[PDB]
Amino acid sequence: KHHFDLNESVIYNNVLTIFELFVTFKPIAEIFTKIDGFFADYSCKPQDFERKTILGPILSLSPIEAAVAIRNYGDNLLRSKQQTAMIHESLQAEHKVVIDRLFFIVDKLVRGSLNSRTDMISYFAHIANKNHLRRADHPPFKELSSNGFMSNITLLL
Amino acid sequence: MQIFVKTLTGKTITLEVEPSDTIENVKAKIQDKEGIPPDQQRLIFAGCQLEDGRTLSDYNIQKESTLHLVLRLRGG
Amino acid sequence: MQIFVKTLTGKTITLEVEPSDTIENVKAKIQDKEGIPPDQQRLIFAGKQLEDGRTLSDYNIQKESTLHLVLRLRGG
Amino acid sequence: MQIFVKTLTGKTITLEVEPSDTIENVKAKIQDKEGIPPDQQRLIFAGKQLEDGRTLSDYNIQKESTLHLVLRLRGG
Amino acid sequence: MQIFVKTLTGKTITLEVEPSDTIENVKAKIQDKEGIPPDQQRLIFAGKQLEDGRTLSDYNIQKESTLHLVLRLRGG
Amino acid sequence: MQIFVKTLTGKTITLEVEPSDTIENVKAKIQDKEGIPPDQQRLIFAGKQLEDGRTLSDYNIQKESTLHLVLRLRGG
Amino acid sequence: MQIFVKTLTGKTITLEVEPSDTIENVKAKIQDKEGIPPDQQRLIFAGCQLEDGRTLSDYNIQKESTLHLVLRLRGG
Amino acid sequence: VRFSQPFLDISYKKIDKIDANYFNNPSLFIDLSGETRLNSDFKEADAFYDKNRKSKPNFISDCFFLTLTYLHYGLGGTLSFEEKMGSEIKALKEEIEKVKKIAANHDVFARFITAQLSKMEKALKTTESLRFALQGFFAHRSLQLEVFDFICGAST
Amino acid sequence: MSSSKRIAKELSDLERDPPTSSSAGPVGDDLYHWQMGPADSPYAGGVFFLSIHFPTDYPFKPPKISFTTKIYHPNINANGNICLDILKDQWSPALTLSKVLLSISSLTDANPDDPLVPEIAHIYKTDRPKYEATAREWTKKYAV
Repeated sequence: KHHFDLNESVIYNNVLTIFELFVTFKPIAEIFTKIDGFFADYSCKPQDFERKTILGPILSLSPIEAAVAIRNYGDNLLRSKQQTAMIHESLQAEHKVVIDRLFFIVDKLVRGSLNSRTDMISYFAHIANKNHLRRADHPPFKELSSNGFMSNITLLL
Repeated sequence: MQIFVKTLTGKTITLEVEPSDTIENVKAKIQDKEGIPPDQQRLIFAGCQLEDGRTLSDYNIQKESTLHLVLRLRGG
Repeated sequence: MQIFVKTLTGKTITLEVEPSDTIENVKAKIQDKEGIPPDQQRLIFAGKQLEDGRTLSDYNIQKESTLHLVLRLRGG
Repeated sequence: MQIFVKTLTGKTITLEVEPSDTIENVKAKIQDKEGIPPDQQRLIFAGKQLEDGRTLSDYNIQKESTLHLVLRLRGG
Repeated sequence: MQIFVKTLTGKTITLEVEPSDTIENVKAKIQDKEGIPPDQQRLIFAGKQLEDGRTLSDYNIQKESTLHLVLRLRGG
Repeated sequence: MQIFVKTLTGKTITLEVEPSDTIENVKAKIQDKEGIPPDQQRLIFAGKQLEDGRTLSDYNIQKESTLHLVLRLRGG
Repeated sequence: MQIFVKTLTGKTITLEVEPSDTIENVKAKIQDKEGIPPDQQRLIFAGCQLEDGRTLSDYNIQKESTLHLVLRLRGG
Repeated sequence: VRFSQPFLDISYKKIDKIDANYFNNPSLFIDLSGETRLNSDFKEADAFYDKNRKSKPNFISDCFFLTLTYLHYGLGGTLSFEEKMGSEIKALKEEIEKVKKIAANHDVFARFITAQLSKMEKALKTTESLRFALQGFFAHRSLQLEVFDFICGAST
Repeated sequence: MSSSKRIAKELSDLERDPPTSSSAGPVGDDLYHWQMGPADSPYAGGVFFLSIHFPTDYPFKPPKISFTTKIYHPNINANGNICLDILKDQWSPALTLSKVLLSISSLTDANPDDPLVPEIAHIYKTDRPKYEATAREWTKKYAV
């Protein structure tokens, strides 16, 4: 409540660092996986895994988000190959940085504890099996998880 | 047994079917795997349409046969 | 009236009829063993066609004359 | 002595039980709320299926032992 | 004073109580006279579920009246 | 079993029955004259109800006992 | 004979109907006078809906009776 | 409607000019399909057509009834047609602040949204124009006076 | 002049002979404002709260009755309307409130020709298993 996109380069870095301190401590990791709001609802809306769980607000960051691209490439609609390649080479480095930063999270998350790694596997699997509608010719995009999110988690795991 | 079907874009979603099952019976197993209401369920086999109420064994559709999930002028 | 009938592969049955009966009633002694639906009631007689709806006096079914039963695959 | 069991979609549930309860009895205590066919009984403890004929006692089931309700076994 | 309490089986028991007694007291008497747990007990009078914190005089319960007792809970 | 029947206005018919029959079979001799559909098969017997689906041994139809046939106006 | 029906705005379009005619039979005489496809044809009489296949004489709708052309949450 | 007032004279002398038996024969120019009747059914209507079994052409009588027919199917339809317009004006204004109460802080989606209400304010000014224009010519007392004169004469 | 004298006796008939699976009487103090799912039915485990308002002509008119507990039945909507053919066709003056409660207890047997909720009526027509499952679902949901 208080549009968590990748535009505000002075927010998401702080949000990531907020988890960065917790993830370091081994006693924190072994029990971080069993908290309130970690799992989403049992019958949660597929488009509601974005804003109704723990991780969903932090790893959903990806350049594919509509407004970021509207601001960058939609500003200069008739840009040539080099002009858009400028946006690419500008944003891909930030993308690589965030990917590596949150992989550091998930590594200790898996290396938290036995129940921790079981919980993370279950948490991914549950989001997966509720997205089979993605493979249709005209899938219900408004009823499915944003492809930025389900694509980010792919090369992450 | 199992049979095949393909859309315009080339995707090949298989689905188990039974000789007793009618065309609407199999089309009921379509929106589950593609999210398509049967109001637009349009089936062509061997260039000929299929009757709505008729059963699977009404078109001699053997095992490992082929369907063609085509669409009418509906949607959009 | 004993009229023989044989399928494509060579299997045959022994069935009884009456001279003034109908081919569907003769067919009614074809679904007694296998249970062949009337929609597939195909009769072949020496390069011609025998419609199901007519009678035995119109099909000139003689004594111990073998007819041809072939599974119908209608549709078009 | 109630036990927990989770489905493929993960519906946590409770069911009071006894050491002598047979596995099929436990399954019969499931379709009350889930409406599952008991013939497709498939219960998973410690990565093992539960021998339906036996009871819970031959398994080292303890207080609030977790189970997995994976009984699709489909089908269609 | 004596009143009538009916369980789900239709079993009628006469309970000799006083109007000043609370419904909790009545449920304790029921558990003493049959062993049935009081948390499962659901008393019905003229289509009204009663409260253990309240007494018989509160709901105009006269003697020789009929009370319907309802049980619940199962094997999970 | 001669059982009389009379409608609201006082018109009556003379019909035959058997002691082991069913009320719908008794009704089958009620649509012989008017052609009354079975959906309107209403029987009235001394302030009670007589469902159509039962038999004459359950309706205790005595000898020359008049029943009541009233047009049904169901709906709701 | 002729019967009545009214919309939400109060207009009273009459239309001849026949006792044999079904509810869809009369509703087929609706889009002609108001241009409403029977997909939304919703009829209420005396607060009770009418079954689709049911005929006119299935609701004792006498001459000079009243219908109520109401609409569902469809259209727009 | 102008052809009516001569035979609808305030002296009321041309009453016999319009035949009251004009609906004895079947129609000649006006439609009766779906034409509900006053206190008779089609079953009596078709029989009574024949029951007379005989037809003198006259423009006047045809024009008189065509006048009422166009009255009902015409501006009679128009008044109800605009009867929902006043509700439609409130409906259009209902979303006017609904799409403005949102955070309008986009780069080009904001420009598209502003173009989405640049036409909407013209739409409001047009719906209000229609609502305040249909009302005035209804308030054109001369025209309505003529119409009401025709109503009175036809009733007579 | 005539109205009240029937209600008191029809009510005291409860004390004279209590019913099997029901209980009646005034909901509060009003005379005209009066207040158990069958085992062989998915309603089992359900006991119901009822709203009753006798009309001024109750001895000569059927009393309208409403539900307070939601149910899943074809002949019942959310407004508790009862498709009892007695009340609107042959609600004789001699029919007791107890007899009316008995006819209600007959609702159990569903009438398919009176599809107050046709969505549930077709399910009763072919989908009895899920019908009985959902009836118990709502039984445990509302009619505790």
